[PDB]
Amino acid sequence: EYRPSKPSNPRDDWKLWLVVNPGTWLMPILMAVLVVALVVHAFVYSNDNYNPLTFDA
Amino acid sequence: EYRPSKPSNPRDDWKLWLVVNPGTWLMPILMAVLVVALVVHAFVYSNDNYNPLTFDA
Amino acid sequence: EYRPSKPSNPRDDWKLWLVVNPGTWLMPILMAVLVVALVVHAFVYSNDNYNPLTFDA
Amino acid sequence: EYRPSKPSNPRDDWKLWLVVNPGTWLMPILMAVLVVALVVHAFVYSNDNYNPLTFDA
Amino acid sequence: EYRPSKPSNPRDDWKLWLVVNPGTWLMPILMAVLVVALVVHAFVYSNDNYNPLTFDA
Amino acid sequence: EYRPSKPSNPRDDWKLWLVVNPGTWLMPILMAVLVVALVVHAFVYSNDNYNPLTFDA
Amino acid sequence: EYRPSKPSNPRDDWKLWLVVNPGTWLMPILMAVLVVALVVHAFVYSNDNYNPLTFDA
Amino acid sequence: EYRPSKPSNPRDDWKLWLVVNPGTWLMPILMAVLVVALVVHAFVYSNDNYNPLTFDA
Amino acid sequence: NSISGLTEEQAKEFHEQFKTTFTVFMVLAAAAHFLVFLWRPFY
Amino acid sequence: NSISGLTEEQAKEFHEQFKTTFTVFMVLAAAAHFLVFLWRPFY
Amino acid sequence: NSISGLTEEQAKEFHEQFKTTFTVFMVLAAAAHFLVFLWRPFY
Amino acid sequence: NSISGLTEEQAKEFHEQFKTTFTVFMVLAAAAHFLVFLWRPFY
Amino acid sequence: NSISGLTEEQAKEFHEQFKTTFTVFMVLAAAAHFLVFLWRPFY
Amino acid sequence: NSISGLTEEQAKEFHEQFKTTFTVFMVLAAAAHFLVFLWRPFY
Amino acid sequence: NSISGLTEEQAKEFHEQFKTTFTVFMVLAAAAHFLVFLWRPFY
Amino acid sequence: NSISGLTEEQAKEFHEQFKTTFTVFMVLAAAAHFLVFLWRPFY
Ligand code: BCL
Ligand code: BCL
Ligand code: BCL
Ligand code: BCL
Ligand code: BCL
Ligand code: BCL
Ligand code: BCL
Ligand code: BCL
Ligand code: BCL
Ligand SMILES: CC(C)=CCC/C(C)=C/CC/C(C)=C/CC/C(C)=C/C=C/C=C(\C)CC/C=C(\C)CC/C=C(\C)CCC=C(C)C
Repeated sequence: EYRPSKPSNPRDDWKLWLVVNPGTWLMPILMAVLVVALVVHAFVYSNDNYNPLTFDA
Repeated sequence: EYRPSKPSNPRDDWKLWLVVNPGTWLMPILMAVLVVALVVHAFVYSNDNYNPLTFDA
Repeated sequence: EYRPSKPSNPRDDWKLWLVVNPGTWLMPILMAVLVVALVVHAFVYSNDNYNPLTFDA
Repeated sequence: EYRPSKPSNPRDDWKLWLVVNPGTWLMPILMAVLVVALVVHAFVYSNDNYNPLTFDA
Repeated sequence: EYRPSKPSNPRDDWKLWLVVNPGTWLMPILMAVLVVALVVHAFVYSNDNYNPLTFDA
Repeated sequence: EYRPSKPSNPRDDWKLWLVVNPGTWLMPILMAVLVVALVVHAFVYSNDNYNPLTFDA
Repeated sequence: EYRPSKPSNPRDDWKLWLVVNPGTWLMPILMAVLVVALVVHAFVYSNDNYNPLTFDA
Repeated sequence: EYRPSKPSNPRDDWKLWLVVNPGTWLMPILMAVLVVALVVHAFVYSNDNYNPLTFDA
Repeated sequence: NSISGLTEEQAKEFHEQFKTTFTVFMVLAAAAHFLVFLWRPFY
Repeated sequence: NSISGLTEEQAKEFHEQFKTTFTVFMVLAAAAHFLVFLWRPFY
Repeated sequence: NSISGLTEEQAKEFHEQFKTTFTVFMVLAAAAHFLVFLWRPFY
Repeated sequence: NSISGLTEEQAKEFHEQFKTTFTVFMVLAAAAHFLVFLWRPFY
Repeated sequence: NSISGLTEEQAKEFHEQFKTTFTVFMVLAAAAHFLVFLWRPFY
Repeated sequence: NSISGLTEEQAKEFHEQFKTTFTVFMVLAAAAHFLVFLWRPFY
Repeated sequence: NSISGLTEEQAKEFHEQFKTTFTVFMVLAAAAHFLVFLWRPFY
Repeated sequence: NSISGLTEEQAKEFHEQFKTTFTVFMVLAAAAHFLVFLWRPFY
């Protein structure tokens, strides 16, 4: 019966917080972003040509 | 006794949210998709012919 | 004293939801299946003969 | 004081569910069994003689 | 003021369940034991002389 | 309708605690920062030129 | 204002349980000790010389 | 309106427990410290010169 | 008064959708397998 | 009395946004796969 | 008053289904193991 | 009666701050990327 | 008033079953160590 | 009726201390980076 | 009104058992270290 | 009405024991570091 309207983004992006409580999930969000950053660094740093560790002997 | 009707998908897909509370599970869903992308990147990146790290010192 | 009747499967399979709340475990279930698929892909992909990464350079 | 009777197994095996709520722990049990399968597969798969990946490019 | 009596083990071992509810922790206990068996097998299986994988292709 | 005002940072940075309860999340924040430091140390220490382990038998 | 007295250890060690509920944390404590033993075994077992696996061929 | 005063450390360090409940977080703090020591040991132990395992068969 | 809190009708409707979705997933997995066998046979 | 607690309107509205966002994510993923095949072909 | 909250009837009925399911899983695993021994013997 | 319990104004204000912080994070990340390409070009 | 919430009878009787099952697990593990030493001695 | 449940005074007090601690951690980290560059230069 | 909720008697009784068990674990660990040094000396 | 729920006296008493234990842990760690440098010097 009910027919939801088509949402317009990014204008209705704020509605995500109506669904997802920031008090519970904002920190998990930041931690996930950090985990991505760590994983990406791990794959790039593993390449010896893309890390600053250049001390010889 | 009770015999449930055959669901029609994707017309009945919105019913998932009647079972799964998005307030609880939307962020875990996103993080799971993120974990998949990170694993997939790990396997493809690990192959030297499919990552952009082309600098040779 | 009580003697439970022998269940008939798959006819009584829906009773699992009477024990296991899908609102709380459906997403864990699907995440577990995904983990399995990642793990399987990880063992098969690691065989160079069974992945599409064919660029030679 | 109180002296518990010696249990008779497997006839008293159903009493486990009086302690362990299946609604909470049945999915964790199944996931644990799955993890065991995945670890056993990982150790046996890793032996090239015991996996079906037989294609030689 | 209060000075507790010296416990006698294993006679008083049943008092642990007064402290730790089995309904919450029995499954965690079993899962930890399983993890331990898995790690032990990992380390012994890794030794080729102590696993049954003897087929040679 | 309601139009939120553009926040001024770092002046409004304290408002984060109105959303994120420090009693719940301060410890996991610190543990996250510790994990980052462990991961960075792992990558830098792995380079023999950047760890203090200089003894040779 | 209030100035706490210097505690005397190990006479006051029992007060830890007034802070830490053993109902909740005793099993995590024991699991942490188990993890430590596992990690220590993993580092010492990895040394063949400190390994009971002496079967060859 | 409110303008918090500059805290004085370590004089106000006890106030952390007014934010962080020790009953919930003391054990996680202890576990984290243990994890750090295990990781540090892992990186130092891995270097055979800083390793007490000296037996050679 | 079910352990999960679900009524019989809720459990039955959920099971019906779960079975349908599982069946599609299984068909697709079988397709995918046949297809990877065509691309690179195993065993 | 839904299992999740959501009303029908809530579930439908959330699903509508979910679907829209998923569609854009998929279009972008298809774009990225096309670009990565152009850069480094596979199979 | 049980620790888990289950009645005796619920625990018995759950155990009966669990046993049936475990038994089929065990039979299937035994078949898988003879099968894998036929394909690649071990020990 | 929102799912997350937030009011409309709370959600809007949080989103406004989240957007602002995300934008600065974005700008710093783009600057880090150029910068790392200056130091060691990729592709 | 017990920390776990269990009564003395419940604790005793859980402990009696736990000991029973632990003893059988231990006998089985000892048999397994004996068999594995016969198959491949260690030390 | 804040989301976290903190009053404005509590949030401000906690932030003041968090900032102070963070600043000291940062100065310590900067000193450590200077010392490690002295010991083993990078880049 | 303790943080953990335990009475003084409960905390003392638990600590007494914990100390006794810890002492036995430590004695066994010391014996194990002595035996492992006899079997394979370290340092 | 503290965030943690602890009173001022509880927080102070806990901090005093926390400090004391931390100090002993630190002195033991410093002794450990001195002994390990004697056994195998680093840097
Ligand atoms: C590996 C190849 C290159 C390199 C290339 C890149 C590139 C390219 C990028 C980084 C990025 C970063 N790298 Mg790197 N980097 C290298 C070597 C290092 C080393 C090292 C041991 O040598 C370290 C420690 C770092 C560390 C860092 C971080 C400072 C940063 C990722 C932040 C993050 O986790 O966001 C994810 C975590 C979170 C979002 C959680 C929240 C953390 C805080 C709250 C973020 C605050 C946001 C807000 C806008 C801040 C406002 C205040 C500001 C003062 C304005 N790099 C080498 C030299 N690095 C990224 C970056 O700069 O991002 C901005 C980035 O795009
Ligand atoms: C799963 C839990 C819920 C449910 C909740 C949702 C939600 C929530 C959503 C959907 C969405 C969809 N649902 Mg539904 N859905 C359910 C069960 C079903 C059933 C069913 C009979 O069981 C059906 C038919 C559908 C149908 C659909 C689709 C119409 C749609 C997803 C399209 C898609 O991603 O395709 C798959 C397309 C791909 C996988 C593309 C693959 C990318 C390629 C392969 C990349 C590789 C490139 C490389 C070159 C390939 C190599 C070449 C060779 C091929 C190897 N749903 C149950 C009831 N469903 C979404 C939707 O409506 O979006 C508009 C959505 O957001
Ligand atoms: C997802 C959950 C919510 C929601 C919540 C939020 C929140 C919360 C935020 C946004 C934000 C945004 N939202 Mg919204 N949003 C949703 C769904 C949508 C939909 C949609 C139809 O589904 C749309 C169109 C948008 C639109 C947008 C954007 C306007 C904006 C993010 C910009 C951005 O990051 O670009 C992506 C740009 C990049 C990824 C840059 C990548 C960096 C480069 C690529 C580094 C590589 C360098 C190297 C040289 C590259 C190699 C070269 C070759 C290309 C390979 N949202 C749903 C409803 N949205 C943010 C915003 O408004 O910010 C102002 C924000 O904070
Ligand atoms: C590695 C050496 C051999 C091999 C030897 C074996 C052996 C030996 C066994 C398996 C078993 C399994 N193998 Mg293997 N296997 C190989 C390669 C593979 C590959 C692959 C990528 O090549 C895959 C994907 C698999 C997959 C699997 C699963 C189908 C199964 C373990 C299930 C599980 O997780 O149970 C644990 C998880 C759970 C219990 C959770 C619940 C899962 C479901 C819900 C259980 C349903 C039970 C119910 C009674 C089913 C009723 C319906 C039936 C139609 C009757 N094998 C190679 C060829 N494989 C096992 C098996 O068949 O077990 C039955 C087994 O004993
Ligand atoms: C993120 C969640 C909250 C919030 C909560 C907090 C909290 C809580 C705090 C802050 C803090 C700060 N906030 Mg705020 N903050 C938010 C969003 C913002 C926004 C914004 C527009 O979004 C801004 C501008 C700021 C601004 C700031 C800064 C004034 C300050 C952090 C300084 C800092 O660490 O710099 C970053 C500086 C560095 C990373 C130095 C790095 C050192 C070098 C790089 C190490 C490598 C050395 C090696 C030689 C380098 C190689 C050479 C080449 C460069 C590669 N915040 C949101 C609203 N913010 C802190 C504060 O006030 O402290 C006083 C604080 O405690
Ligand atoms: C553990 C928690 C609960 C409990 C809950 C449950 C539940 C729940 C179930 C059982 C089940 C069973 N329980 Mg009970 N049970 C408990 C305590 C006990 C005690 C006891 C005295 O403590 C006993 C004797 C039993 C007895 C039993 C069995 C009758 C049955 C499991 C059969 C089985 O899997 O065998 C072991 C069989 C094998 C190990 C198969 C081995 C396959 C081989 C080894 C594969 C390798 C092949 C390869 C070639 C071998 C190589 C050669 C060399 C041998 C190496 N339970 C406690 C109280 N019990 C199940 C049942 O009733 O099923 C009908 C069931 O579902
Ligand atoms: C963090 C959360 C809380 C808080 C809660 C607590 C708690 C709880 C405690 C403290 C403790 C302390 N707090 Mg306080 N504290 C906070 C914020 C602060 C601030 C601030 C302005 O932010 C300050 C100045 C302090 C000050 C202090 C110190 C007096 C003390 C820790 C000493 C220490 O460990 O030194 C660091 C010393 C070392 C790390 C020694 C390292 C040894 C060497 C380096 C090992 C390597 C050897 C090898 C040879 C080295 C190589 C040579 C070269 C150097 C490389 N706190 C906030 C408010 N604080 C503790 C205390 O009072 O103890 C009595 C304590 O228990
Ligand atoms: C720990 C938490 C609780 C408590 C809860 C429980 C519970 C619950 C149980 C017990 C059980 C036991 N408890 Mg109690 N227990 C507590 C504290 C104590 C204390 C004490 C003073 O602290 C004591 C003395 C005991 C005593 C005992 C034992 C009688 C018994 C376990 C026997 C066992 O496993 O042996 C150890 C035997 C082995 C480890 C063998 C391992 C196998 C061999 C080593 C395999 C290797 C073979 C290879 C060839 C060896 C190489 C040769 C060289 C030697 C290297 N408990 C506290 C209060 N206790 C159990 C019981 O009564 O069981 C019937 C039981 O289920
Ligand atoms: C930590 C949280 C609580 C608390 C709760 C508890 C609890 C709970 C217990 C104790 C226990 C003890 N507590 Mg208290 N305790 C606290 C704070 C303190 C403080 C203090 C001033 O902070 C002190 C002095 C003590 C004192 C003590 C000891 C009397 C005792 C532990 C002895 C021990 O393990 O030695 C350490 C001995 C070892 C580490 C030996 C390790 C094995 C060896 C090293 C193996 C290597 C061999 C190899 C050859 C070595 C190589 C040679 C070279 C040396 C390298 N506690 C706080 C308040 N405490 C326990 C107790 O009373 O037991 C009777 C106990 O159960
Ligand atoms: C080599 C190798 C390791 C291969 C692995 C192969 C494997 C296993 C791959 C797995 C592939 C899978 C399996 C991927 C899953 C991808 C996925 C499944 C993506 C889903 C995306 C979803 C979105 C991006 C949607 C987000 C929707 C939002 C955020 C809606 C927010 C709603 C509102 C704001 C409405 C407000 C409502 C009110 C009532 C107020």
